[PDB]
Amino acid sequence: IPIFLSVLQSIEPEVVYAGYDNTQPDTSASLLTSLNELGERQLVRVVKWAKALPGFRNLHVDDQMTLIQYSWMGVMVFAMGWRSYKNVNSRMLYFAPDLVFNEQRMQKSTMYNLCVRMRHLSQEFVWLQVTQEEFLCMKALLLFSIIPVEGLKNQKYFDELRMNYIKELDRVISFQNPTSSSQRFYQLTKLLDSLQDLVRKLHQFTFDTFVQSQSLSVEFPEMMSEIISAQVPKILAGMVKPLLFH
Amino acid sequence: QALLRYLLDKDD
Ligand SMILES: CC(=O)[C@H]1CC[C@H]2[C@@H]3CCC4=CC(=O)CC[C@]4(C)[C@H]3CC[C@]12C
Repeated sequence: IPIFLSVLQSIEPEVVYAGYDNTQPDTSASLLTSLNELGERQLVRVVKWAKALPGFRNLHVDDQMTLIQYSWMGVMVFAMGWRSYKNVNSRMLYFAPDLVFNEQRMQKSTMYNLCVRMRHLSQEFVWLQVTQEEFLCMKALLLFSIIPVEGLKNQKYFDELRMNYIKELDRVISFQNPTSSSQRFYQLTKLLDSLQDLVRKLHQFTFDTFVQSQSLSVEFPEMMSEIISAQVPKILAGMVKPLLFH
Repeated sequence: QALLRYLLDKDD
């Protein structure tokens, strides 16, 4: 029987608005700047959520910092894919209720191909018929998806806590025959593994946009700037290890 | 000190 389902339901963040003026003519600068402002305010809620995930605050605070710095992109992309599934049947990217990317905005963004990939992630939710309960378990697992090559300060406890949430995904799938449930577990964890390559490409584009912030007129708010500076160079340099299920 | 550290240390 699932042990964390009611917890994950209760601690799930409410939706964040971008504050975008949709009457203005879109530019790549306005669209990327708005996504960064949305990211900043989502990050505040991701931190509060992670702190309420049982066991997370029992890691060394340095490990807590590291995991949030590594995992915010995956958590936020995955949540956006779910919103796109639930609100627009994955036909557009529902970054926020007031910031929905249609094809025109994907093109104007200067990251069209990455937007297409994020829409294909969203489409996987449709084809797999991902349930809310699966989604919440999968999203919690994304906090545990990347570690330093040299390990965490409390790596043993992290390993055990990660396995506890892997077992929870399995418990939820079974709660909702064993052969079909093992196949379901394979499908959902393969989906999470596939997200790792997309997240890496998004980290590359983030770095490039950050380096070019002034020339592009794309502003990064303070905590996004801090967290990108803290780990995106290390991610690009090969200093982190994705943890794959397969 | 970091903004992220503030958010991790604060109440809520
Ligand atoms: C400006 C920029 O470099 C872009 C490249 C990928 C983008 C992110 C892509 C995923 C994403 C989904 C959200 O719902 C919040 C905003 C974020 C977190 C985006 C913020 C802006 C980013 C970082």
